[PDB]
Amino acid sequence: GKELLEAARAGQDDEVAVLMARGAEVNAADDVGVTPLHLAAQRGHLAIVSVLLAFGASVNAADLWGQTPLHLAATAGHLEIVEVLLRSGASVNARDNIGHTPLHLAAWAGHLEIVEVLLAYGADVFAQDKFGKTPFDLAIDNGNEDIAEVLQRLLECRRDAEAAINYQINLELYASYVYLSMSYYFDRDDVALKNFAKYFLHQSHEEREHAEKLMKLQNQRGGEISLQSISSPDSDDWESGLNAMESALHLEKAVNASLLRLHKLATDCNDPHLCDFIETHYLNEQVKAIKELGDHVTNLRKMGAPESGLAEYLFDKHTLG
Amino acid sequence: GKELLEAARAGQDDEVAVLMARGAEVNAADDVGVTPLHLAAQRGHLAIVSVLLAFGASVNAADLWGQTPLHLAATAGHLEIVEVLLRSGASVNARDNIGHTPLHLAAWAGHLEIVEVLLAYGADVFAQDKFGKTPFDLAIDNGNEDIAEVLQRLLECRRDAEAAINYQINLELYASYVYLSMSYYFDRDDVALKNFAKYFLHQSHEEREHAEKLMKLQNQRGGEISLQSISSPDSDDWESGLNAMESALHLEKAVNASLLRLHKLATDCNDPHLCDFIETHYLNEQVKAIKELGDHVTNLRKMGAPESGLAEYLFDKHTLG
Amino acid sequence: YASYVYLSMSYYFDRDDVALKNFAKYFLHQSHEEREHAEKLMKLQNQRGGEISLQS
Amino acid sequence: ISSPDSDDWESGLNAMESALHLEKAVNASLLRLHKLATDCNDPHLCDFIETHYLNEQVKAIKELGDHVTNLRKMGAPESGLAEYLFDKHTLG
Amino acid sequence: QVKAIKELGDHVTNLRKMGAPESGLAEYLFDKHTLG
Amino acid sequence: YASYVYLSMSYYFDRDDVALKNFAKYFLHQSHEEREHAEKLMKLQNQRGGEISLQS
Repeated sequence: GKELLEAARAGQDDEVAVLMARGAEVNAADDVGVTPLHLAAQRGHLAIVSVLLAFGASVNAADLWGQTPLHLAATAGHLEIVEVLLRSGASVNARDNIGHTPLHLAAWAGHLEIVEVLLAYGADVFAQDKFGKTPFDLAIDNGNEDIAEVLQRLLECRRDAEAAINYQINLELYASYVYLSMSYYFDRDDVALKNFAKYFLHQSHEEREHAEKLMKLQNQRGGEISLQSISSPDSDDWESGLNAMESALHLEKAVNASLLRLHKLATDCNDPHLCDFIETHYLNEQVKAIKELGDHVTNLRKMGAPESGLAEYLFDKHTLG
Repeated sequence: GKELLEAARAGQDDEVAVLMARGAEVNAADDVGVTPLHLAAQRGHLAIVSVLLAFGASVNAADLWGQTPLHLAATAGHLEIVEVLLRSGASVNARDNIGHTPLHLAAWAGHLEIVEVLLAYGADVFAQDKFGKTPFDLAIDNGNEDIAEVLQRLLECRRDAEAAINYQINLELYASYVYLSMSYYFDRDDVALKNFAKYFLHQSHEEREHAEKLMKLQNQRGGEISLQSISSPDSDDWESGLNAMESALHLEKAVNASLLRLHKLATDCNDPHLCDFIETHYLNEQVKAIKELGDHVTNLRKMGAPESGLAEYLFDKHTLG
Repeated sequence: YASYVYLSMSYYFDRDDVALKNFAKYFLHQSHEEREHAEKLMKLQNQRGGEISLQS
Repeated sequence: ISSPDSDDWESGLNAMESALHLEKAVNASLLRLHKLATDCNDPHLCDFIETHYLNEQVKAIKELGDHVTNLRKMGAPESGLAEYLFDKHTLG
Repeated sequence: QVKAIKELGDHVTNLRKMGAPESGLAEYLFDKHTLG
Repeated sequence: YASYVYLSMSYYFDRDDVALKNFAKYFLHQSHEEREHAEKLMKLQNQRGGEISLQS
C-alpha cells in the first residue's frame, strides 16, 4: 500500500519486484503526490521504472508541484529512462507551474543527448515559460554552449524558410503584374493582335493562383505572411511579339531559379513536407512553361519575325487561336 | 533463463517475483516441455500464475505429452486457477494424445465446481476420446455420482429437444395434408364453391413452409432430422363449409398447444435461442389464425348456414373472394 | 411419396458435414414438381366424377 | 486489446478452424451474459441479446463448419489446387 | 418421365467418370459446374 | 492597391488564431472585384488612344 515507495527510493529493485508480484498499489499517490515512478526517475533506476510501467503505471502523473517523471528524468541526466518514457507515451510538452517543459530543463542542466532525443520526439524550440524565456535563453545564461548552438541552428532554419516563402510570394505577384502589362500592350490599335493579348491575360491570372497557393501554405505552417511593395514592369513598350515572348521566357527562368534555391534551403534544414510541396506543385509547371515558350520563340524566329508582318499575324491566327 | 522454474515448483512466489522483475524467460520451454505455468498450475499457486500471466505467458502451451495448464489445473482441483485461466483465454476443448478434454479430467477426478465452471465456458458434454468414452462414462465408471447426474440432465435436455422438433415437423406436414384434402373437397361438382377451395389450398402451402423452417432450424442446431409416416386425414367428406371451418379451427388449436409444450420444454432446459425462435416465428401466427377462423365461423353461423344455401354462396363470394 | 423422398434427400445435403448447396436446391425443386404432378391427378379425378380417397 | 496468438496461420484450413473456435468462444460468453440477465429480472437485456446476437452466432458457426468440411473433403491442406479452387469457387 | 430418366442417367455417368464417390473435388466441382 | 489590401485582409482571417472562414471568403471576393474594376479602366484608356503607364 505504501511500503513500496521507500524501496523504490533506495533502489531496491528486487524488493519492489517481489512486493509488486504480490498485489500492491502501483499508482500510489503519496504525502506530497510523489508516485514511485517519480522517485524511480529522480534516481537512475531503469529496472524499477520498467517493472513499474509493465505493472500499469501512469507516465503523466501530475505532481503537487506540476512535475512528471519526464521532467525529473530530463533534469537528472539519465538517457535510458528518458527513452523508455518517451516510448511509453510521455508528453514532451507538459508544463510546470513556472511553465517549464522538459526541453527547458534539458537545456538548463546541459544534457546534449537528452536534448537530441527530446527534439526528435516533437519538443518545440521556441516555447516560453511564465517569465518569458525559451530553452535557448536558459542555455545561454548558464554557459551550456552546444545546446545553444544546436538550438540556434533550428531557430535560424525556421526563420530563413519563412523569409524565402515571403520572397516567393512577392516574386509571383510581380510576374503576374508583368504579364498584365504585356497583355494590354497587344490591345493598342497600333498593335492589333488579339490572341497574344488573351494568351498573356491567361498567364497573368495563373500567376496569381500560384501566389495564393504559397500564402495558404504559409498559413498552414504557422508562419507570418508579410506582404510588400510590387515593382512596376521594366517596360511599357514591348517592341513586338517575339521580344515579348523572349521576355516571358527569361522571367519564367528567373522564377524557376528562385524555386530551386528555396528547395535546396528546405533540403538543408530537413523539411520533407516543404520539399514535397515544391516539387509537386511548382517544379513540373516551370519545365512545361519553359518548353512551350521556347517552342513559340523558335517558331516565330523561323517564320521570319519580327521583320515580317504576316508572320506574327499568322502565328496569332494559327498557334494562339 | 532456467532458474525460475524450480522456484515456481517450490512455490517461491517472492523469488519468481524478484527474478521476473529482472529480465527473465517467461515462455521457457524445458527439458520435457514443461513451462513454469504448467508447474505453477499442477501445484496450487495462484500468485505465481497471476504474475506469470501479467508478464506474458501463453495459456495454450503444447506440452510434449499434449497437456496444457488447464488440463493439469482441472485434474488437480484448484478452482481459482481454473477461473483465472478461463478468463485469460484457455481453450476448453483442447485434446491430449488420448484425446481427453479438460471436462474429461474434471469428471474423472470428481470436481463438481470445476465441472460447472467448465460447462459455463462452452465445454461440450458428448465429446469422446480415442477409446470412445464421454465424460459421463469416466464419471460413472469411477463412482463420481453427481457429475454423472448433472451431465445426464444435459444429455437428456438435448435429446428431448431434438425429439420435440421432429414431432413438430411431422405435425405441420399432417396439417398441410389435411388442408389439401379440405381444398379438393370443395372442388367437386356437387360442392361448387371455388373460393373455399382457393382458401384451403393457400393454407396447405403455408403449412409446408412452416415445416421446412423447422427442418432448417434443426440442421442449424446440429441435430438429426428423422422423417416419419404421415397419417391420412380423418374425413374425405367435410359435410359443409361451416363444418370444414370448425375442423380447421380445432386443428390450429392443437398445433398451438404443441408449440406451447415445446416452448415450456425449451425454457426448462435453458435454451434462449429456441425460445426466441418459437415466439418470433410461430406464436403470433397461431393467434392470428385462430382469431380469423373464429371470425369466419361466427359470420357463417349468423348468416344462417349450414341449413341455408345463399349463406355459403354469398360468404364465398364476399368474404373469401 | 416421391415428393416426400425428395424433400428428405434435399435436407440431407444441407447438414454441415455434407456441405453441398446445389444438390440441395436440385432436390428441393424436384420435391415441388412432384407435388404439382399429384395435384394434377386430383383435379383429373374430380373432372371425371370419381372420389378421391387420400391415404397414409 | 491483446494481440492475436499467431502471426502465421499455417493454411486456409487452419485459419478457418481458428475462426470457428473463436466464434464458439464468443457465443459462450453471450450465453453466460444472457443467463445473468435472466437471473436479475431484466427483460430488455435478454430481448436485446437474443434479437441481435444469438441468431448471428448460429449462422456463423454453421457456415464456418461448412467451409471446414468442404476444405477437408477436397483434400486440403496437403493439396494445392484444393485451396486454389475453394478460393475461386466458394469465396469468390 | 423419359426426360427425367435421361437427365438422371447423365448425372450418374458424369459423376462416375469424374471419380466419385471416392473423390472429393469430384462432387465439389460437379456441384459447382453442373448443378449451379 | 485596393485589391492588394483586400487580399491581405482575407488571408488574415485564415490564420488558426483567427478562425473565421466567411470573413475570408468575403474579402477574397472583394479582392477579385477590385481587379476587374482596374482592367475596365485599362481597356477604357486603350479605347481613347492614350498610354497606360503602370507603377509600383
